[PDB]
Amino acid sequence: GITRSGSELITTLKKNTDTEPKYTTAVLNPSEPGTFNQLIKEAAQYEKYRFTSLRFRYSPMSPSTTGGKVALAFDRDAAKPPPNDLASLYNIEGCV
Amino acid sequence: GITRSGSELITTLKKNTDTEPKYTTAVLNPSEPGTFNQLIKEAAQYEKYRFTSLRFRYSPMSPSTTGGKVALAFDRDAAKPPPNDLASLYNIEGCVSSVPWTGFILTVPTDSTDRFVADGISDPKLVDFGKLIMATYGQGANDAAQLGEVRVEYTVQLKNRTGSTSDAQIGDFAGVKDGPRLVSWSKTKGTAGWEHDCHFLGTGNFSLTLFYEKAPVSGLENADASDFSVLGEAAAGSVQWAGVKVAERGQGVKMVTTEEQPKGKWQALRI
Amino acid sequence: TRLSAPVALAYREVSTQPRVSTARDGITRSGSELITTLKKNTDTEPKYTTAVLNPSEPGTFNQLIKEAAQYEKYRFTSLRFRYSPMSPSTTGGKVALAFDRDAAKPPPNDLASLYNIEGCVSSVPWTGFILTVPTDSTDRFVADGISDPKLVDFGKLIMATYGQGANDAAQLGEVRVEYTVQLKNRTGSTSDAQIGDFAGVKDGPRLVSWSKTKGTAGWEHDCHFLGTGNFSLTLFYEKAPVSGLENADASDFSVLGEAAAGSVQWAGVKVAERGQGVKMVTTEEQPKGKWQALRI
Amino acid sequence: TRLSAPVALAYREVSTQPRVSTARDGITRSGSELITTLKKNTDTEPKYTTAVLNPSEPGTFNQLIKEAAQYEKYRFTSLRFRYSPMSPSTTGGKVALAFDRDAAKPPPNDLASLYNIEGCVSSVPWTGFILTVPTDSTDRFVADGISDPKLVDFGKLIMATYGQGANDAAQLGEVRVEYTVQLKNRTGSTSDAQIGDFAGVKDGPRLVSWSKTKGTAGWEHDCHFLGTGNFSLTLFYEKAPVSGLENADASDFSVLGEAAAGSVQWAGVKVAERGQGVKMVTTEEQPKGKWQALRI
Repeated sequence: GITRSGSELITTLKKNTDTEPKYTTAVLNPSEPGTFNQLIKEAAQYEKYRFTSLRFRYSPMSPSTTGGKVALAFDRDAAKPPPNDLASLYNIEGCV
Repeated sequence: GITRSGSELITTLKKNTDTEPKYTTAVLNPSEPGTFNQLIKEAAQYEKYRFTSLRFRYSPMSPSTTGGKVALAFDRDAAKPPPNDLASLYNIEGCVSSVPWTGFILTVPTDSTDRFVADGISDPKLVDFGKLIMATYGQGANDAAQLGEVRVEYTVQLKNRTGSTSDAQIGDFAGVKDGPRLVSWSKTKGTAGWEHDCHFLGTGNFSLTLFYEKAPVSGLENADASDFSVLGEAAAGSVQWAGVKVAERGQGVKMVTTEEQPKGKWQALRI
Repeated sequence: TRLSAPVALAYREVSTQPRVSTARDGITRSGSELITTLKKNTDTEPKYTTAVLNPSEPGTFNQLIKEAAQYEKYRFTSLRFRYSPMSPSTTGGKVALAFDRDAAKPPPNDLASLYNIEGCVSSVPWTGFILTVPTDSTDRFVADGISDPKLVDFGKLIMATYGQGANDAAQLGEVRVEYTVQLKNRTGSTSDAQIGDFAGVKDGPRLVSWSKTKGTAGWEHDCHFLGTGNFSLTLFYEKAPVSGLENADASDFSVLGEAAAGSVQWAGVKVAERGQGVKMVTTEEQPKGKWQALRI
Repeated sequence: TRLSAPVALAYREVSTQPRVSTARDGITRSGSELITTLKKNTDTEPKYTTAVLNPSEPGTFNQLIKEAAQYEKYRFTSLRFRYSPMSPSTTGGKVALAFDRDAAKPPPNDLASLYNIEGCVSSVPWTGFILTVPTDSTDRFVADGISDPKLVDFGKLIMATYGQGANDAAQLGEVRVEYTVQLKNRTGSTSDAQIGDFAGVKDGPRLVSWSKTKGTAGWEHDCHFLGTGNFSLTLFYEKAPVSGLENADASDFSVLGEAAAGSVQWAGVKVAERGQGVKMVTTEEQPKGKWQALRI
């Protein structure tokens, strides 16, 4: 048994001129290179996990004169394709 | 902060058929590849530690008809060289010895001070918690090849946190080296020319990649490694990729250039 | 009735903690040390290995030597030797421990005489036994130079092995002292580095024992080391010798120096078994010079 | 009211008995030692004499060094220095004792700074005073080689004298330690003979401190001896030096050897006051060789 806490960096979002959302997903498993860059090394030594706590912080980097929007949502199914319209995106529980 | 108890295999002691006892040491630091094979990965991401509980175990592997003895002592000064005579070893505090065919334990009292995870260039008296001394002596020619295995059952408290240290030890021929201390090079002039040979401080399957700016005298060659297989091509401006299996510390490979400090680059990994 | 025989016996040895204390006249130190490991002897007659019982004796004591350098007299209030087997139960021969109260008399020459010594115990190599020697109430001077061993030394332990087969364990066991000494008086701390010339002068702990032997090339002086460990030996020749320092039967001998008039050598000898040493050759019996043994 | 002034004060000093005892982790040794005797200084500015507080320091401790050679860590549970006057009441000037918790910082340069040190006591040369230094609960490694003094040394005592007249007592007093150390851990007895090359390597008790200084003839290496007593110094030159060993400011210096490639010298230096030493000259900065200091 072991309990660890961390704060990784998933990715940096990019501008999208088109008014339709452009999605970029990130599967949430400890042994996922796309999501975790440091937890993978210690997850390779274990074969089970349980996320006691979990949060996703968006830290702005753009000037104050940039429009558009940025949305973070959590889909409890890791195989479902990302939604195809804004309404479906906002229907996801907890989307902010 | 993170507490990580566990148990790991340091090495397996081997027959000492000669008369002088043989001493093998393993510095007790979480970043030492000689003693740790799994806690090193976790300690790469932390820059402080404290051994809440430490203890060593000897598991027999030899027949019941094996002579000689094996000893296990802990020295709190990681800088001191290994003892020179058996009496001094047996004078160390808490030194436990027994016949090879029976197992024993050695509990190490631990203090409540924090030390920086080793970087390889700092004073051992400042970073390391101590070292372990394993002695084997008094074995005849009819004894088994292997006597037993030494293991460490610990409980460490890694503190703070930082950027993960590189898993591969990149370096440069006769120059700078970065990453975990997996290998160490040495040079000795010879008939053909300057001979550069590396020694693997850890035990396991490695992967050594090399790059020659100028054509060397000879390519990678087994020196005393258990297994070996090169898949490159020695030549000017080429790279040689090799896989070396190490059973005991100090085994490695070699090369020849005839030019001291040749221009190139090497990479070591524990696959 | 029935009495079984194991394949082997395992003794667990843990380094205990010395018990030091202060008395009216001095201190009373108790502890345990390791003398040596007995080796196989595939011959009927015994082969001996001696260890003089006296604090400040590097061969016998390793830690009590330092604590006895600050004191002048001693009295072994209780000492006792123990044997730990490390050989299977299929090893023949025997192991004998005896305590000779005269520290100069050479070990006996035949097995019959070895058993006449009072208190001589013995047993099979694969079992442990203890030899406890009665002590007395006489104070003796800690060894400091060339003096009669009858006057300073308390005694001498004798360890013998014999009767082992050809295909037997290389080493049979190891002896271990268990003393309780009474150090008395006090003095300025004394250095530990035997120093003396070739005319029979010695000043310090007994680390070396020279021995002349006439030869065709010249008188050969053999520097036998009583202990086992790493030593250094500086020599100063007043007259040019036949040869410098050479490795006689020791292990890992290295010398930095030259042989000539007024020259000085410096040999880092290393000893794996008590008795090994180096040698030198000169044309002059009892040559003029100096030497200095140290435990480095 | 009235307060008389004697012609002189007599302190009776009797060598007490060290109190050794055994604890769970090690031993607890109490005792008293003599550091040095202060000398007259007929100048307004101070003249300093330092003594590093650490067991296995030959300059400071004479008997605790031997008892600390068997142990690895220490903790001064209680230490305190005392001053015994041996000068009449007609001597001017002053005597100052201070304890610098940093063992590498050089002694101050002016009297004003000397009095800013915490705990700095002082008095007239003809009366006795005690400086008691608060201790802590941190274990430190007994000195074993070249290491940062911040990490191993507990501190450094500083003794200063100044303001004495021309026709005053030659020596004013003498300092005396009174410690209670807690030695812990344990290890095979370590030899007492500093050994190291000229590249900055040292292994053993701090008996010597080399110091380069560029000169017209070549780089001069001065072998300053931190203690006071009889020493021996073996040197090995790999390359022929400009000159061998010469007496710089010590007393009774004698050397048996020659200066040349591969040659070895052997100097029995004698020191009457801490800091005296010998010297040698070479044309190569950081020369290749070895040296070995010993207390013989």
